[PDB]
Amino acid sequence: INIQEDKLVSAHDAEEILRFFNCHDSALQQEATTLLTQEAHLLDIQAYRAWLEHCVGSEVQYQVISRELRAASERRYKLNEAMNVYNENFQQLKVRVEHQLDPQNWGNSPKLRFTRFITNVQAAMDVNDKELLHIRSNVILHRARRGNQVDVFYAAREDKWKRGEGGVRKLVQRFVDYPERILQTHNLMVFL
Amino acid sequence: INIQEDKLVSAHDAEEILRFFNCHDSALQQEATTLLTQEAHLLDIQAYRAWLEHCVGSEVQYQVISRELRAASERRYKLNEAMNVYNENFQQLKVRVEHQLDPQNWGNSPKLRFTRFITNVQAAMDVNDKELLHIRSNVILHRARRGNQVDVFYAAREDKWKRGEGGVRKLVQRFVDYPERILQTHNLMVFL
Amino acid sequence: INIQEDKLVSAHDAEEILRFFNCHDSALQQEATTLLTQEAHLLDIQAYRAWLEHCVGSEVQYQVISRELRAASERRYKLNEAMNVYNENFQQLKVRVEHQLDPQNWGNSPKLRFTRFITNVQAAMDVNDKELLHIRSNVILHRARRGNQVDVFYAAREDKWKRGEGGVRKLVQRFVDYPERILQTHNLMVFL
Amino acid sequence: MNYNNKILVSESGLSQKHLIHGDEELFQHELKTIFARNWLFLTHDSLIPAPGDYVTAKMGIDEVIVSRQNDGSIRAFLNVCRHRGKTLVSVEAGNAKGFVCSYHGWGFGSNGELQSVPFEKDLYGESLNKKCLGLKEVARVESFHGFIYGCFDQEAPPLMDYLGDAAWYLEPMFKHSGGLELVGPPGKVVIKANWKAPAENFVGDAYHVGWTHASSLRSGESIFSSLAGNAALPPEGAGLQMTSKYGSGMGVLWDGYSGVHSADLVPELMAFGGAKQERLNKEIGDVRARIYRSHLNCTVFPNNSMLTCSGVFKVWNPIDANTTEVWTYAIVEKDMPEDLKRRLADSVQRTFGPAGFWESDDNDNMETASQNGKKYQSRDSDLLSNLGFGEDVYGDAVYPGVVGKSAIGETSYRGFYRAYQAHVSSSNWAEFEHASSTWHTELTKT
Amino acid sequence: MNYNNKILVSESGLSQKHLIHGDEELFQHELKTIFARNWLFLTHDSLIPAPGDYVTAKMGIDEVIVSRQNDGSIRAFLNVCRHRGKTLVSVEAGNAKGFVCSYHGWGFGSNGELQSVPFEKDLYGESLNKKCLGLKEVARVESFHGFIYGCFDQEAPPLMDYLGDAAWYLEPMFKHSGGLELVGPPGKVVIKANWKAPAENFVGDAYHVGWTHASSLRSGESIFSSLAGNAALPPEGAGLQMTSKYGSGMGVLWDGYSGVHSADLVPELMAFGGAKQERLNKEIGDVRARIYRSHLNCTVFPNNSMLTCSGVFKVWNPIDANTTEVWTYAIVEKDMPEDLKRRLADSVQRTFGPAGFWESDDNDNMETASQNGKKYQSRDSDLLSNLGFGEDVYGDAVYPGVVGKSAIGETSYRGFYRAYQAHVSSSNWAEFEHASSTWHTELTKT
Amino acid sequence: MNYNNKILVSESGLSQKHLIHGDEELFQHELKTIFARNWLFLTHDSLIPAPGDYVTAKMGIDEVIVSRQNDGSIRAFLNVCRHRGKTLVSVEAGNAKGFVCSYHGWGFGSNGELQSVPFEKDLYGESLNKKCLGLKEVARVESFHGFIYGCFDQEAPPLMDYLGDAAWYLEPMFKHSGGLELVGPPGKVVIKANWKAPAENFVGDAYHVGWTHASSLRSGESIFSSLAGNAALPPEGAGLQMTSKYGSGMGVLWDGYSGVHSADLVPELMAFGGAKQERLNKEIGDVRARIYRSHLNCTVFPNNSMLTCSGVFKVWNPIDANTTEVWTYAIVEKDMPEDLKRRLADSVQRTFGPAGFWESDDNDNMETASQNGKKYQSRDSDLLSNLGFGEDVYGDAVYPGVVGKSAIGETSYRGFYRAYQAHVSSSNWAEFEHASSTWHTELTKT
Ligand SMILES: c1ccc2cc3ccccc3cc2c1
Ligand SMILES: c1ccc2cc3ccccc3cc2c1
Ligand SMILES: c1ccc2cc3ccccc3cc2c1
Ligand code: FES
Ligand code: FES
Ligand code: FES
Ligand SMILES: [Fe+3]
Ligand SMILES: [Fe+3]
Ligand SMILES: [Fe+3]
Repeated sequence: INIQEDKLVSAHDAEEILRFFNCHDSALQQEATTLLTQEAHLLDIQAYRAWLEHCVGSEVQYQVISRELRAASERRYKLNEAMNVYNENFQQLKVRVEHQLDPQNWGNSPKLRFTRFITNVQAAMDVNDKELLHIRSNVILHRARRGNQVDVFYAAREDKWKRGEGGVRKLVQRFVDYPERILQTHNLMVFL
Repeated sequence: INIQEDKLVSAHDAEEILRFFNCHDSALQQEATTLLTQEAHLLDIQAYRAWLEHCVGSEVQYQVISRELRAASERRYKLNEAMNVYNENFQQLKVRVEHQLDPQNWGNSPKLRFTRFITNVQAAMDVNDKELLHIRSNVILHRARRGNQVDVFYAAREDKWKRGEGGVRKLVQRFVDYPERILQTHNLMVFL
Repeated sequence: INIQEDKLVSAHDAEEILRFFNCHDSALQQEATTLLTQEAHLLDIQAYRAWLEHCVGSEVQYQVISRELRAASERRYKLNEAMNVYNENFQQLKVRVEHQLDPQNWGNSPKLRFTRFITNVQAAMDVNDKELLHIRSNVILHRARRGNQVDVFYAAREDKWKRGEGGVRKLVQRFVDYPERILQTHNLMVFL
Repeated sequence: MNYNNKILVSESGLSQKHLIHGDEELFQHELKTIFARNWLFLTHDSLIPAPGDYVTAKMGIDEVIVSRQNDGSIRAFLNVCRHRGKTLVSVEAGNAKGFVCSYHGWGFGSNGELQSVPFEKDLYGESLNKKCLGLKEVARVESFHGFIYGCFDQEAPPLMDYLGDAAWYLEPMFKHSGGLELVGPPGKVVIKANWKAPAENFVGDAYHVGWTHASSLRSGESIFSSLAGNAALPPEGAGLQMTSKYGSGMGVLWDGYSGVHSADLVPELMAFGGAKQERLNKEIGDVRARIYRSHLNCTVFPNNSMLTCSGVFKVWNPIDANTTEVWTYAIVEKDMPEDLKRRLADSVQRTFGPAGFWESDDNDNMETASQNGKKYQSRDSDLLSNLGFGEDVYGDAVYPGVVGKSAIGETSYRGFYRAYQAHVSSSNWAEFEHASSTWHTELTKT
Repeated sequence: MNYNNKILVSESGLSQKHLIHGDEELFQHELKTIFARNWLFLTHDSLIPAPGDYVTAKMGIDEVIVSRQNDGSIRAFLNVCRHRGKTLVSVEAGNAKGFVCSYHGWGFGSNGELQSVPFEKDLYGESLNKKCLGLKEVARVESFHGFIYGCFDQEAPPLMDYLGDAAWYLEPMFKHSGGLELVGPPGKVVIKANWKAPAENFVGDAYHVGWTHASSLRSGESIFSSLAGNAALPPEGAGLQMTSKYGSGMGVLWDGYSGVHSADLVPELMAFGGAKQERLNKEIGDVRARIYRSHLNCTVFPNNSMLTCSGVFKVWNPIDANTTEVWTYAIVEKDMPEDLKRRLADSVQRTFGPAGFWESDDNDNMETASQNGKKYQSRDSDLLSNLGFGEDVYGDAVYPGVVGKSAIGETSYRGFYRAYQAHVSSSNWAEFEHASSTWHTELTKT
Repeated sequence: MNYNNKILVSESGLSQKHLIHGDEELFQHELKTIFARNWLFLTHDSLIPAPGDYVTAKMGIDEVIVSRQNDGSIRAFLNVCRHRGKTLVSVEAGNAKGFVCSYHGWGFGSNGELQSVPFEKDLYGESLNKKCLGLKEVARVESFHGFIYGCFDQEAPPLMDYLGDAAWYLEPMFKHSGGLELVGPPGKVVIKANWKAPAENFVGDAYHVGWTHASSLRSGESIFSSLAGNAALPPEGAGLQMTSKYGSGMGVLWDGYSGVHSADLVPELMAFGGAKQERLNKEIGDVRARIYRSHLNCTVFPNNSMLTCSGVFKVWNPIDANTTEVWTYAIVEKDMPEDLKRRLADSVQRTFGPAGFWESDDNDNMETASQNGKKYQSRDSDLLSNLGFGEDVYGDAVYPGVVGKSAIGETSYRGFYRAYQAHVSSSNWAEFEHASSTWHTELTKT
């Protein structure tokens, strides 16, 4: 993409496009699809420990940002552009998982209901690290609780996955730039 | 999964996970995807008779439950845990189809509009019945009517499909545990 | 389908079903999936010029209708059944793209956020034109802006795609019959 | 609006202002004069049979905990902590000796008493008068053959008296059958209708069945299926209608024991009901044994409805003037075989549950009628309920209450709305009684 | 709020309290004093040309059925059953001799009469006075060259008189062109704006065009495109503004016959309009023939707007103070070739329809201006409409009404809001007339 | 409701009517008597350090632009165009010399002045008095050590006086530490709670921590973790509670400098705070140096809260009685290493941000307590805040304000609600003062 001509496109977004247009491997896309479907299934049934063990690498960065609304023409104001809703290493994810499983987590009774819809999967091996798989996918995440509370989350995920213990591919980075600035879902206490 | 460690996971959910992690066949997943996409297409265009003829086995159980909200720690109260929104044999589905097609079904004029989004397809042959295919998938179902009525349904489907008349695979069981306890969609008069 | 028996099915819908049931090619479905995922990615990052260059044929008809609500039994009243929300040739799409990119499009600051979910892809070559690919797919389109504005669009797309400059398959017709009669999304200013 | 003077329901219940289904100020006023004043359905013995069993229920817009006590009685309390007002119980059913608040950990007994306060000694010393800090208790809780109702107003009539002439019709099924069980959990669905729209429909509306339910009648198999599309009017003497002083009422469709159930259940049901009726003839007499196996569409004022024999049990829980949360249970006779009970329960939900195809027929009717009550040109318009007026009787030798001796009419609407108007214009039970001292005369005029 | 005394619009219409776009009590009051009182757009002859043809339309928040009678007239009725208030018609257009209610099957004629009641003989006998149970009829229904308006108030002026000085400007396009057709069905979109925000914008707002529509002007091809980004002010004598006693008003942009249409239609349109103007010079004179092919941005009070030549036809249907359902039709000249009509219709929707790129430019402007009227520090603030005040005239020898002889100003806002205030503070048409007996003097002060 | 007479808060602040969290009329009344009257948090110097820097902020339901002027001062204006009321700025932060309206292109300075009007000469001539058309300015804007607050009421006390006895507790961290920076941008999340629910919780609620946050305490690593599940009561002398005349108040937990931060930050923080405290002993004395590194849970009346040391900074922005938009920033000490600041900022959001696992524990508590205030049987019920009553002091030799010398109590609730009631029943600041002339006596009774 030429971002001087395509005026609305960020440098970051143009870089990510290039990665997938480049060298399509259908088998990789299918592997990525399996990986993500299985991850979503574990999360949906609230098998959080299994998710950590089977899907999350020890060196993970799990990050979801919220970007401040700024003028499209803005070029002077230069302070922190975003905050981290999540910016978790493995130990921090574990803390969150223990919080979910704690029997005195009162908000988890009656049990929550999650349903995830994963779409638009693309996969490409890193050019310079032959063992690093880039996977892009979008998620709709539906959380229902307490009779009439329903929250629906929408996001694009930029992941890096790499083979770990036992040759199992595990998530080593997830980056989400959350599209809604003001959350209308009570909180963002879901693993996107 | 160890459900003694993964405290939020039900025995049923752990069993279903095992089934798909076991023996992945990519061709089966692709067949399942076709099957479900075609089923959704027939339903979306309100070809209910075609759906019965082409997608639904004569021995079908079509079941959608609503589970009463109980304490995560509950261990004494033992009455009926759920009710059946749907629990239909073939003849009962046919009754529902005839109700949809009846020219004095006033609620069907002006004609409804359905759009289904099927995702997260997994497929695995049964271990003990070589001709029974387990298929899991999630659905978002959008129903629009009467200018400004819009209802969106979200669910995970646990299906069994088996080859029937003419070697065509047909639905022999669908089980849905509806995630929202109190429906905010006027009714659940949609085939999930 | 027999539309005399399946009373709710339109002639148009029955014709379109026939096209996909006929001759399934798995490789074509996978090509179609790639095509649409890439198109959605370009649109999501607001690379509108790239979308035109890479995805849209010079002979395109891009059409989204809204159909007036009429009685299922209606057989006398014969005036225009629908209006065109979109009915664009290439030049008209270009006008819309320039409007999006114009630095005095005040509604585009702060920058909008789009996320598209493409599902239910089916693909079939035209019977009589060997180079015309029919592709059907459904889209959920999430647009977020201005802190707390969130609009979600739902649609089935009937596309024709054909190889153009450089052998790249490009969209030559998109037809959408928008399922909601009265829009509750402020406008329909999104490329479905 | 001045509810003392405003004529919302015309004399003899012949009409009602359409605004009653849309006006939010009136809805707020109903919270006080209908819901806080009258008997409301909570649960059944079969759902909380053992000590410590509880469920949550709505009473108007309030939520209550309904709990089986150690001594076998049932007490109900506001589901609201006495400290800073947090909802105490977040589940629908369970078994417990008490309820602990998740905010600051205050612990209440199943009997509502404030039993523990964390670190009470160190924090409050002896200064917290726990005896005065029990959960706010529903003043009145009574049972009609296992069906448990509550009332916030200590001055209300006993439940039996409140049922008035309707009790006589319910007793063959509710008492002489050996008793009924409620099969839970209920379906729960929100509809965009005023609570009165389904309430009036169940109390009194046989007229709609052939036309509204044409498709369900035709498709669905059932005993009442000759009515589909108004193809046939029930014969004379096919039924009757009744109403009562405190607003409860019902239709009676003679012999329709299989009700809305599809032909897959018709033979079995008609056999079972007929057999029981044969035994009951000897005990309660032929007419009442026949009533047992006759289809009753009833509303227990204000917002609990049922179809006996069909086994449909409804609560129209109010949210606002155009929003109602519909709870749907199945009722079964205790002595039915368990397999029949299971199938009957499923059939109730199949027809009238969240995906109930019959129930779906009623949606637009209820929703649009309700929403139209907000529309400017309709607020002051008159909803008509005059069918059969001037042919009703009172004090009949066989059938008690204000009775129309025809299957199809608007008798029960008139009694429902006469009671409604008397409540809305009254400040307490004494005033309602004063406003109701000629209730049956008003209903049988001309 | 006391609407008799509250100054919501200042003298000469120079300003309005911002709360007018946000206050729900005022919205409710408008239902009575604006929407129930004034003429509202329903449909066009071209949409219900044959006997039995009907459409549904909103009139304020009420819904009506508008039906072509056997004798060629049009009658309109509330879309509400006279029995228990169910919405009668669930479709937008069709052809029928009558409408049957889906609740209890009551059948009404296309003429509103209650024609049948199921089993009337067996149920009602001779007691139902069907003659008194016809659908509630819109008192007044009149046509302006095929454009059909309704009014619930029998005391209203005839439609022609109500149009006042605006009719003279509309007639060349609406009458002398040979007549217009409305191309349906309309687009329908809900916006989060008060109905007055788009109404005021179309009646009177040329000032916004260059800045608000900068991107659409620049991208989109059109004749008025020199204005993009306020790059150029139209020349003196480029147009004028007018307003009238009953609140209708418009801008006139001389010669702009291709309107907002992209350059793909400009040559064809400018040829067609010029040719017709040449013939019309002989019939109606040069000035009025020029008006025919000049771009008029008009609001027919209260909530119907249009852009002639562009062919944009709007109804701003009110829902609440910050919600409006926008209906968008295309208007075409009957004698245009059919292919041009089709392309013109598509171009109207392309620019101003649900995905209208011009219309989209206006969204935030209308929505935020409306929502800000709810904000505490803005309720009592003054929206300004003083541009051109003290330069308007009345009784001009050529151009009738209160007229500003400049393309850009706020003349039409002042007349719109003078009429609005006179209605909101009046109980009936007589009082409005009394409040309006010096309307033009008030508008031309200083 | 008559707010002059209605007792919404009982004497000494011992209880409040539950309706205060649900009643929309009272919410509207708070817009006037709480939000338009009192000091509200806008931003920090660190977010608009340079000339032309601005942010948008809410003040009640109003939105303002807060802008750094050329002379180094800060001025704030309504984010509403003075022409037809469009929202001027659609972004959250930036740098500009002015703001142009997207409707008709009016240009306002960073100083609020109407600087340009498109084509002013041709359109308005010399008739537009731009000097009178500046943006509506927030009357009062003052700084507390870089933290910028606004007040619409010119009669308010200076911010310092308004902080009253709370300022003494804040100064060691806000002033003597070398100063704090606010790390933006904030998280923003809507919760279905009344703004008072989180406000009261932060001002005064140590009691809930062990039980509400049991899971976060247990999982999450932190210094205060002995409290999990009420396993342990803090020792005597673990802290204190204070409140003040104008309603601000806080808890003090001695020495808890690592606050809610997980063990990954505990060593580093406890080292950093201890080192600074050692230097501060010499400057401000041992008690105040200890306060610097003690955990303060504070609400600056009405709706700004914070946890010092934890670094949590909140704005509870009101939307309606059961809707609040929660803004969450991190506060850091300027002289901390940048890497620590970054990690501290992330940890604030990790615990108390949009996906803050601690914050999530509070959701149901706040939301249900608020929503229950709408429920009929609870409106007139009494929320209790009597813990520690009769043990508070005033005028202590060491710790100023009304003080409870215990870590856990309801002292700060009582002062918050005494101030709230005095405002709600008063028409202006003079009346509040008159209603508050014995404030501390009222709080220390018995
Ligand atoms: C009110 C609501 C539902 C009803 C359903 C019925 C089904 C069969 C026979 C009579 C009925 C009467 C009814 C009356
Ligand atoms: C109000 C609303 C839309 C308008 C659109 C216009 C387009 C071209 C030229 C003048 C216009 C005036 C307008 C006035
Ligand atoms: C109110 C709200 C949150 C709080 C959080 C705390 C965390 C650690 C120690 C004391 C706290 C007190 C608090 C009081
Ligand atoms: S609100 Fe229940 S213990 Fe405090
Ligand atoms: S409501 Fe229309 S026939 Fe009864
Ligand atoms: S509303 Fe801002 S310039 Fe007109
Ligand atoms: Fe019914
Ligand atoms: Fe415009
Ligand atoms: Fe907390």
